[PDB]
Amino acid sequence: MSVAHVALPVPLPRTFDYLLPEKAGCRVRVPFGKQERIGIVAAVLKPVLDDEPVFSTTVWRLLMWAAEYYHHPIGDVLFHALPVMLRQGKPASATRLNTEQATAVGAIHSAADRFSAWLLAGITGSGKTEVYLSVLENVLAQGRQALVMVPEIGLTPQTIARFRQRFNAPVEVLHSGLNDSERLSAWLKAKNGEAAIVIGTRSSLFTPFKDLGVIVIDEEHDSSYKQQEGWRYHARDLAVWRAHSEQIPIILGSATPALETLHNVRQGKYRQLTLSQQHVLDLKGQPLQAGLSPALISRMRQHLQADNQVILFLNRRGFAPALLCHDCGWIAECPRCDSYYTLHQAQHHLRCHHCDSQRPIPRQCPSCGSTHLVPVGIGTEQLEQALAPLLDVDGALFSADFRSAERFAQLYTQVSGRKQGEVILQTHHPEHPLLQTLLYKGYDAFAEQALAERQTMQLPPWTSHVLIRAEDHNNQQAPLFLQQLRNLLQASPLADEKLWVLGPVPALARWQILLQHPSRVRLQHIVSGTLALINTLVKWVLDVDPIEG
Ligand SMILES: [Zn+2]
Ligand SMILES: [Zn+2]
Repeated sequence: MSVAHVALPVPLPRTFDYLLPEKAGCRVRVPFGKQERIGIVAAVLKPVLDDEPVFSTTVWRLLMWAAEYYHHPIGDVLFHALPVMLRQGKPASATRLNTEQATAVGAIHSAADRFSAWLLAGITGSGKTEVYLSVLENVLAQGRQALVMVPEIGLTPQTIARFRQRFNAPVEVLHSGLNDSERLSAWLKAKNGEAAIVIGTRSSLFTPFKDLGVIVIDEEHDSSYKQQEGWRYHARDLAVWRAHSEQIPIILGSATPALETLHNVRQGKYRQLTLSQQHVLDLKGQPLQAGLSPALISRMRQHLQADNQVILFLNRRGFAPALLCHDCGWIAECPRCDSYYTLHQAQHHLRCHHCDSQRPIPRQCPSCGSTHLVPVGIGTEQLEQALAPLLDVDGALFSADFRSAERFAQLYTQVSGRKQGEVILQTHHPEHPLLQTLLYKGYDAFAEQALAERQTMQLPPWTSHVLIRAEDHNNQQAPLFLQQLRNLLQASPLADEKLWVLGPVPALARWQILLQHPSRVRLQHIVSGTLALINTLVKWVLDVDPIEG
């Protein structure tokens, strides 16, 4: 007896069986209903494209783990990983260094014959790039390949040509401007060991290699590494996973490492290799124009009449604001959980998101009585409408998103080194502890303090998180769905009173629930069991280790 468990590109978390008349990871053409479909054999009844498995051993292992960790259909996951042409069932064929810099290269090179996750931490253009290129030389010397990941926007032809000139070997670049013939042919070149280096973005993570020797991720902290639609994987984590299974080094490069990364360094997980005028304006009691203080505008014009350009920064868009007093600096805090109230002016109430408390919007401040209470964290209201006739550190410090401070610290540290340049911050709380750490001690000091505060609040990366989203035209009832799913999560063996669930709370826009637990592995099992059984079902998607925004 022999029968093949085949995975199909469908949103259902299961394998379909078929018969074998006279291996796993090969593509097959199978009947599916009355039509025909391409599938991939997950393991070995109507009967049934490849000679050899289309995924390498370690890439196959990686995808199998990832599907189960992100709780996404094995079918999608596998077909998402393939070149478009292979999805459709077509054939698999196509007719200088200083002291610090040197030390880094050496350190990595001395452990290059096994797994080792290095954080290359250095201020902007201290030449982290130079380390990448030298480490790659040593790996390419040995005749092993390399994967270089950049953010989506980081594949500039300047960067590309600088690589191409450095290496007398073939470099294969997966930019978004390639067609399907080209993408496939490049995928083959990597698989066959013709391509010494592969440079791409997030999806370049799944490209196969004859002998992969090292992985480089530049701008490790960047958002583009987290896929926001469909299969919500994080390319950085999976790269580190892939490096672990293949037993090769990985280099994570950032001038402003994510706190996740720094935590991993403080613990044994990663090892750090390191490389070596502002005005703070108090908005309190000021007359503002378009949220701008006189002192800023005074400084703006003196830069505009000198014929220079002026950049203003705001807090993305659609994010729900907080409420504070423009005169006295009181902020709307939830009295039960010490957390900032999110303002819902459109529904005429104040709402907590860490717990779920309602409260009316007061038209006067309860701490000093001022009528001047303002919303903070708005720049989608066309600042140009107020600027043509003629920021928001608060938005980052008093957000309902617990990550906002970290995002700001990264921005500020980036733009602090981008003549004599002038940086101006506007805030209602110039003397905020965390802000002060950032401004006077630097990013890593901010991070160390921010990270200890995350432990206090039991937030990531001290805990793991899992979001579950629901969208229903009804606006109501869909939250009942999540309430059903909430209770189904309660009793599942593994509550340990540590599992902490936020009951259905409206998104920062759409409903969702949040799951929290110190153990990553325990929270994966809890989701695995409670998801196994479900019935009704209303949109609904599953986001492990979410970036929220
Ligand atoms: Zn609360
Ligand atoms: Zn007040």
